[PDB]
Amino acid sequence: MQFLNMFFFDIYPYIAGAVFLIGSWLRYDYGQYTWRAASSQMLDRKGMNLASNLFHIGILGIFVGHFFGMLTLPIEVKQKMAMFAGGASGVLCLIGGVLLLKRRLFSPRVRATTTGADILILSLLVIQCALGLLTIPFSAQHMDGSEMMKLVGWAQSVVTFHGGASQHLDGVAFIFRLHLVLGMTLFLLFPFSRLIHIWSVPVEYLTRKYQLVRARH
Amino acid sequence: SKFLDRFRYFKQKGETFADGHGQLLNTNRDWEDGYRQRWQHDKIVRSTHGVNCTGSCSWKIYVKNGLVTWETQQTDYPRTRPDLPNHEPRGCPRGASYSWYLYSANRLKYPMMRKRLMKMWREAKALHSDPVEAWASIIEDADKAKSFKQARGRGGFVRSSWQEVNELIAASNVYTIKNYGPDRVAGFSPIPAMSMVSYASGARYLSLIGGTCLSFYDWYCDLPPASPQTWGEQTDVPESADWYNSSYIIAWGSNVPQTRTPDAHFFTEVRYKGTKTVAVTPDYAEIAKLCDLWLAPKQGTDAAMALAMGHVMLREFHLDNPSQYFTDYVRRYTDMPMLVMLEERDGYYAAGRMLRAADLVDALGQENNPEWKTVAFNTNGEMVAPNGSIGFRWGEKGKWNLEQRDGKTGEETELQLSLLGSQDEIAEVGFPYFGGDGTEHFNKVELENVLLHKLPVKRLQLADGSTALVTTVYDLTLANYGLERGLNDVNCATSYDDVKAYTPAWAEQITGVSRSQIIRIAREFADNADKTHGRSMIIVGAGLNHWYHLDMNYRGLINMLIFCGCVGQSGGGWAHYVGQEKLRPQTGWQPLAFALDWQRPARHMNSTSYFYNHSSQWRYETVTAEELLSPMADKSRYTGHLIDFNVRAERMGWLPSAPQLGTNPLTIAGEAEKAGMNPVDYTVKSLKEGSIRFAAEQPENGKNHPRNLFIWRSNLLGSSGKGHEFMLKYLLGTEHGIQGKDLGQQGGVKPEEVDWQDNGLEGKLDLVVTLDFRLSSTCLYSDIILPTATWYEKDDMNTSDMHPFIHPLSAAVDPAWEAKSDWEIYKAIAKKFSEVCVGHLGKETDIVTLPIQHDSAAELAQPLDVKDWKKGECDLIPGKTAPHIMVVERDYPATYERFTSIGPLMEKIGNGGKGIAWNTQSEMDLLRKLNYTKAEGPAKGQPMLNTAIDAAEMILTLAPETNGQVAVKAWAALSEFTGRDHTHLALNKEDEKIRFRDIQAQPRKIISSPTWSGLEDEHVSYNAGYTNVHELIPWRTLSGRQQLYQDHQWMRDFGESLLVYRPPIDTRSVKEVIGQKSNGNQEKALNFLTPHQKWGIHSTYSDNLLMLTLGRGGPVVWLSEADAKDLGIADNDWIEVFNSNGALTARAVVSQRVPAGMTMMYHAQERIVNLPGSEITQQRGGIHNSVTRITPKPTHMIGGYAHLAYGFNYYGTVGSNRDEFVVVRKMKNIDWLDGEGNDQVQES
Amino acid sequence: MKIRSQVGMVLNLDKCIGCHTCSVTAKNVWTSREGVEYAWFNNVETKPGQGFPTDWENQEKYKGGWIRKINGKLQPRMGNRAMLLGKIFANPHLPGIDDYYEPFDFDYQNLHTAPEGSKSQPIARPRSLITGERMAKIEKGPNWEDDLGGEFDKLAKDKNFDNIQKAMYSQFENTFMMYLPRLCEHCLNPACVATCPSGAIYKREEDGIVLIDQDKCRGWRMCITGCPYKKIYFNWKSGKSEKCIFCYPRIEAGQPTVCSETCVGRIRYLGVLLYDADAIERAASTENEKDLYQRQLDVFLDPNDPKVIEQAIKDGIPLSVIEAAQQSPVYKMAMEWKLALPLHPEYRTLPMVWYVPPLSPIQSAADAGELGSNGILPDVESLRIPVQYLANLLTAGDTKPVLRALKRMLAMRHYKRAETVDGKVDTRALEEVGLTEAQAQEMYRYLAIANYEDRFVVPSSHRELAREAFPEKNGCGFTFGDGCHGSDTKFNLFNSRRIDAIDVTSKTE
Ligand SMILES: Nc1nc2c(c(=O)[nH]1)N[C@@H](/C(S)=C(/S)[C@H](O)COP(=O)(O)OP(=O)(O)OC[C@H]1O[C@@H](n3cnc4c(=O)[nH]c(N)nc43)[C@H](O)[C@@H]1O)C=N2
Ligand SMILES: Oc1c(Cl)c(Cl)c(Cl)c(Cl)c1Cl
Ligand code: SF4
Ligand code: SF4
Ligand SMILES: [Mo+6]
Repeated sequence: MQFLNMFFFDIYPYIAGAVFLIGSWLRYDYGQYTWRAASSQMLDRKGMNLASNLFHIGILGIFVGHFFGMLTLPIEVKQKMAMFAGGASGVLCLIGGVLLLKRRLFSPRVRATTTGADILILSLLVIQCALGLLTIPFSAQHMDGSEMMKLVGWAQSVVTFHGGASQHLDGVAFIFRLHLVLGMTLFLLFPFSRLIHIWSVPVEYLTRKYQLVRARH
Repeated sequence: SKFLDRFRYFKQKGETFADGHGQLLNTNRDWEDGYRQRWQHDKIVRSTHGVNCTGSCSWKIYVKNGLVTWETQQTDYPRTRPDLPNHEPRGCPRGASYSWYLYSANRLKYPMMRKRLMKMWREAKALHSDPVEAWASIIEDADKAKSFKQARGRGGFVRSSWQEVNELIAASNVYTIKNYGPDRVAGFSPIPAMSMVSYASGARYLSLIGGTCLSFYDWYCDLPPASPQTWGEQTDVPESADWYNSSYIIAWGSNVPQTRTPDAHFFTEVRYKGTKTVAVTPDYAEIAKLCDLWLAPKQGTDAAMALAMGHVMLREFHLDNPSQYFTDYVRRYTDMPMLVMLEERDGYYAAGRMLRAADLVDALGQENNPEWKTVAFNTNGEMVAPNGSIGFRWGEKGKWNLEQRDGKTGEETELQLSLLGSQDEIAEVGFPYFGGDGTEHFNKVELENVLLHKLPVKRLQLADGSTALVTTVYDLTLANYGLERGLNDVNCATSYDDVKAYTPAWAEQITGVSRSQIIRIAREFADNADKTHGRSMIIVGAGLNHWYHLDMNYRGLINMLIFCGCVGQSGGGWAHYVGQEKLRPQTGWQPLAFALDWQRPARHMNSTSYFYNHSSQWRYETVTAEELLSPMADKSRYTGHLIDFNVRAERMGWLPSAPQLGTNPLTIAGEAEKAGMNPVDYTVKSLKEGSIRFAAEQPENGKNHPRNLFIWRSNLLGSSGKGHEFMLKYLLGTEHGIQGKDLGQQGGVKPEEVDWQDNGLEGKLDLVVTLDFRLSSTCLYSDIILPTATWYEKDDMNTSDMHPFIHPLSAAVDPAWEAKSDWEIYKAIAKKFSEVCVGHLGKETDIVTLPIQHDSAAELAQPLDVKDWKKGECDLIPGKTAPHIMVVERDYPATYERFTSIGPLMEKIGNGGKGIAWNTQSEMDLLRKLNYTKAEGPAKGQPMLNTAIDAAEMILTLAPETNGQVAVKAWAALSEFTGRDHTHLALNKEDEKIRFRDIQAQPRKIISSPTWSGLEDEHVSYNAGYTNVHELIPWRTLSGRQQLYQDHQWMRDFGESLLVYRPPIDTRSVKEVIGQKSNGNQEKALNFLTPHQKWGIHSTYSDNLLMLTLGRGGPVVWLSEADAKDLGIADNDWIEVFNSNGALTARAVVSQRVPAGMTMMYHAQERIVNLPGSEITQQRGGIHNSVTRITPKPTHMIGGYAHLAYGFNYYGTVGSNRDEFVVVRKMKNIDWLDGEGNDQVQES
Repeated sequence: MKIRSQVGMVLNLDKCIGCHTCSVTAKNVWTSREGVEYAWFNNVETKPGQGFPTDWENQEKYKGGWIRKINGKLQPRMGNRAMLLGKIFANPHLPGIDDYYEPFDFDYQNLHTAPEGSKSQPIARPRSLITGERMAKIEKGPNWEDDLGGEFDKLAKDKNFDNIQKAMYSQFENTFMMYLPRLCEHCLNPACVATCPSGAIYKREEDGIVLIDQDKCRGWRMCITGCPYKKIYFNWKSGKSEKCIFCYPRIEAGQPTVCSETCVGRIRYLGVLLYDADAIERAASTENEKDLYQRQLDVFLDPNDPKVIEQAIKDGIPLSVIEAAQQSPVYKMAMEWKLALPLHPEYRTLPMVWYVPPLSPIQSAADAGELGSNGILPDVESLRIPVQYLANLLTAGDTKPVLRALKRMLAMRHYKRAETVDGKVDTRALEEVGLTEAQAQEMYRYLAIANYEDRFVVPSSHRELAREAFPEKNGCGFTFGDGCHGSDTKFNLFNSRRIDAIDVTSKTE
């Protein structure tokens, strides 16, 4: 158990992290043609508007939350925000995700043209989001943010390369352990799935001149 | 590194532009190589398409990664004069999709054989070491024979090998020839011009062994019998570049943009030069989009409009204000001044045969063929036999020309046109009128069945002492059109508004076209022609030519052109375009295709009579000869079934036969020997006695039907075969969908020349072998399928009527899988045959019947009437009152050595065609050098024919169109007949010799040849009839001129001595079945038209995914919105079309451009793709020819009479089909009959 | 003032025979792959009709092109930059596969492999290329309305019938149809470029061809909505968008596009147009949409004007391009004779593929008619295709430029008929339309004779300029996979070097 603990929370996060990064770089340099969002909308427009927006607006709320939450307002106030704001986002996300999954599996045109990786990655995010929401009642048992303090302590030790990060997790509820592992696993699988589209969020567009012309080159 | 490049973000920004609306970037663009590398390819090869489109377009075949990937048109044709558009790029959408076939899911890769037939073949071979005897054991067992014939079209094909199928084929051919006769083996392949050598391959094998070569031009109804009637020419027309020289064009029943695609620009571009164009089609067709005026007569009634136009033309340009150009033109180039004899009737007269020199006392000083020379009056009232009539062609020389000269004194003369004003009296002549007859679907105009007209006549004192009244073709013609000439003819028009025998007011009723349009266009057209000296043209197609009365639609258009002097002038004339009939290097190709270099003659057969007979479509005939006779004919002298008229035509040597005699013709010689007489005499005596009979008399007795059939470059059972269900039942022996009862079951009248039996013989064909590159409908119903090379995998040559270039098909890569070129397939068959026949057939003697041939002296057969030797009306004289009876020796073991070498007859006898011959020794000498020679065996020392290229070089070296040396000898031979020099037409190119390798580098223009009547020149475009008019060469007709008057007994009695309006016929195919098998939805009778489709060339490309995707995904039928709405049909609904002949299933295309009353199922969508089961037959739905049936016309059976004499594809019955009506209804149950459980039901 | 050049195209609809050869060759070469089997870069539509995709001309429905806001500024109809990003998770206007057609194939192998003893004749049924499943029925295709295929009430929903009393055209005698072949317009103010969030679409400087970079495209699929001609097709398999590339691999060396060289009707002309890129926004944002046509003509520069010639040179236009521009058939048809007009100028994209309107047979009338100003040939007022329909298609509803084009074509015909039939000079029709005899004869040379060298005047794109053609000539095409193509920085993780480059530097300067 202690062995599995240091593995998953002291070693594994660096395996996943190194793979995430060098895999992203290598696929970017050697796989431009494979770097796309892989829209399936044209093949079946039904329910995509509701589902994709629920899913994306939800998962993006959580991403902002998770990011500034674990990597930067007393702690218990943040926990309160995480459960209510984060929880609501998680509900939107999960509904969107389940709808997208039902579609990917049962809409003939989408199912016939999917890759295995698309089913796998989506199925894992639906589990991860379900897991995420399931931790809410556990955090509720500790409204003083003591659980959140453990989780953030671990997150911060990991990203600053301070060893012993797993100690911070002493006594946190099991469910948080699962959520942390599946989440890291998602990073490990990231460069080998459609998730690479995330790197490409088109921020530059907001300030770009409309017409583009490329010179002889 | 692309990732690191992202940091040069800032560095790659160049200047902005348009006030900040734009930004120039200096960024990497290497990714662009991705599309560059797709375009790149290994090489391009020149090739073309061996399909029946008339396109004849040269393409660039791109090979990439060692595979054929796509094609784009070649654009390097020799350019036309500066004042004419060039031909490039040609092409069409069907052609652009051909590359799809090479590796597609429907490509035939290996020889295939029906499983049941393979299991029996192998079991038979285990018991009979000799394959002929193994075949005997299967075919002579009724149960065995039937087990494989009923499997036809029912699955079970298994992979075989070339060795296995070649042995079976050879064994079956030997068995058949040995036991029934060479003529029980046959081959069907069409249009050799699209791939000369490929056609020649099977034809050559068949011809060597004595099998029958089936015709195609007449069978497909592309042959316009009106052409041989008027000109004594199968078909000769101006090239498309010549349209550009016209200043007034009517596209009549010709959908130029769709069916003459690569040539359409000449039509769209000539408009910019000020040329006016008019479209005449019942629907709003693609051709209408390109014209200045759209006229829409009721389909099938065009002849009426043409008659009214002619009326106006004669009225205004010949009578009221005589056109100098027109008058002189009809005086010199038509039979108008010729004299017609009047026959006494009860109270009036009928037009009889034309007066011959032989009729007068001194025979007009005419000693040679006086009964074959026509007579006119000169402007000085004297009688004369002018130069050029058919009697001057044979037995003498130097007078067969159109010089206006006296055939006796050789002095210049001038022909008088009308007797009006110098007649001894006015006689009343009756003219037939059929405009009051017709079905309920067409408007009629009642007058009288016989219309009396006052004609100026002149009594003459004949040679036999009797006296007779005569008039000119001209006068008879003006009367027939209803032109009042001052004699106060009550049946002549007093104005264009007078409803009479044939006015603009009259035609408006019949056709629905406004009389003022008829008048205005007739006028514009004649005025344009008068001003330009003949530059008015009519482009005409199957929209008019596929009606039962195609001859009336054509003679009507043709008379318009004649009266305006347009035939024979560049920019003017009759421009008939249908299938690709013009194989330009004709006399170079004929010996190769029919083995005339080795044996003469071959066994040509006219296919319409052949299938009417053998697929037993006559057992269901509903049309009677009686109902087609002139009301002025003796009905009693024309009794019998339409098939009886064919049998009589055959025994009189008018039309060919197949099988020929009721006895194996390889056995006749043996019997003649024992009886002490030479074969010819023994045959004639046996025929007079009845010990030997023409096989046509007993087609079902078990020995008189074809048994082996070769099909290649054809989809006979899915495209061209009219009466599809009859072919399946009678030729194949399979389930069929015929809905009606035969003559017997309806207790009708049996024929008088042919045996009758109530249970007709079925499954006649013992072996059906089909060569193709895709599994077609015909392959699906065959016994053996042989994979053939596509057009991009073999060498061959192609020519067309549309342009003057000869160019090649080439192999871009060797044939894929186990495919082989047609040439190699037949060579291998000939080779196996040669060994398999040893011990069964040796050096044999064959008795072959040959009909009397047009363009041979024998054409001068029966000059004044029709005598049937079998009726004792005359003696049986082969070559005159019956067919020639020829002896042909065949060396069966030497078939392969012969097939693969150019025979000795080219040297011994020579070469020729179209009535002229020449020496061809120097060519044979050249050929020994180009093809090398046989080192030993039967053909030692002769040039070789091993490869398709050797065969092509033979075609090029022998023909006058491709070898200037031959062209000069050919024109010299012709000069002997005419007495005028024509060699000047080719002297300037005498050194020209077209080579196969040179045309692979650049298509080459051919050389002016006597085989044709237009010129290949740098200053004048090719225009049919140009040589007759300008070189004074006669048209090959009785009179030597364009023949407006058809005086053959049968033409007179069937009411066609002069053109007349004839309403569409009643096939009576609908009233006996409509409502008999209701599915609960409304049914309605509609006219079934089958114009040619936009998404295929016939059925070729019909299964092509590109064409299916641009079309509607499979078989569809077009209906007007009103008919569809009446029937509850929405666009794309499944529908069923059916009648007595059978049924077809398809989806509807609903459209406003289709007029109510007609439906169009564009010509051929065939039977292999997207067709559900039929609710009428409970079988797979049929095709468009499942609702048609062959009905011949007697006038197309006339032989032994100058221009009306036989020629392979020159004359014969035609496969007309437009008069057909069908019942249409929405389908209810859509069952696919495939066990897939995926069927539908259409509500309501 | 910044001069740029582009090879423009003019299609003479008067000569189009609606054969689709152009569409089949284009498909064989560029879009026969799975993912774009349903995509027809060049496609031909019969009008009246709604086209491919269905009703693509309906911008209220599809949101293509530009709008001119009240403040005078241009904005994509799809939305401004933030509105567009806000639609990225699911483009609400995106056309679905069914707006094109469900691509299908047939089970031909069943004809070959059907078992012995089948109860009925075997047949090949349709199967979807998207799902691989049996299709009970084919219900649509890319050219489903070909030749008035469908009920008039259905075809007449054609957006071009706007503001026209269309009932009379449902009468058999008033029937009309024409063909509209189309490809990408390679616009001066492309809406696709402006609507792509990743900046993957660009206009090439040297020749104006507009491309979607296959490395950089991220599959946001907003460009498809942005293009008002609906000429960008999503490749459903690769997840990236693709479009007509104006055959740049051929144009680059001076050859015509495949769909141009293969045009059977000889209706396509390719010629250089010089344009002032600095004037693009100003012309595209003119207030009245009926002025966009003339405002675009105003951005085209006179290639024989020494002022333009010196500026072109200064701005880098190759000499052979200037020279081709001087003999450009496109410039003669669009600028001098005024025969060619833009396709839907109101989308404000400044399209570079123009069209000469078609003539048509005369309309139905009480009698055979009278000789008009053109004698036995038609007068423009008698043509059966309603001129307002053509104007909705080409001139933002203004019939004046459409009538001038047709009238001029008819005048040429009248003048030539006088000459070739009557053997007389008659410039009356020409005078009426403002053409001189020399102009009419030149129009005739290009439109009627139309020699190959006159239909296509395509100069080289000069791939040697600003690049290194020598090492590329020596090593292009050996696709072993060096991993170094596509970036300017030489560093690469696989420690490799470009095969078509020289890495040993000269040390002798
Ligand atoms: N794309 C393509 N091209 C091909 C072929 C093909 O299969 N596909 N086949 C070849 C061959 S072998 C032939 S025989 C011709 O193409 C037939 O075309 P054509 O335009 O002469 O006949 P069609 O029978 O199609 O009729 C033409 C039009 O005439 C109208 N029409 C039909 N019936 C009539 C009538 O009774 N009277 C008048 N005045 N017009 C009528 C109709 O618009 C039709 O399309 C030729 N090239
Ligand atoms: O999802 C989260 C949200 Cl929303 C907040 Cl606010 C904080 Cl603080 C943390 Cl840690 C997570 Cl994970
Ligand atoms: S199919 Fe015929 S018309 Fe079409 S491209 Fe080929 S040869 Fe030309
Ligand atoms: S090939 Fe030319 S004529 Fe035929 S549809 Fe295409 S553009 Fe029109
Ligand atoms: Mo034909």
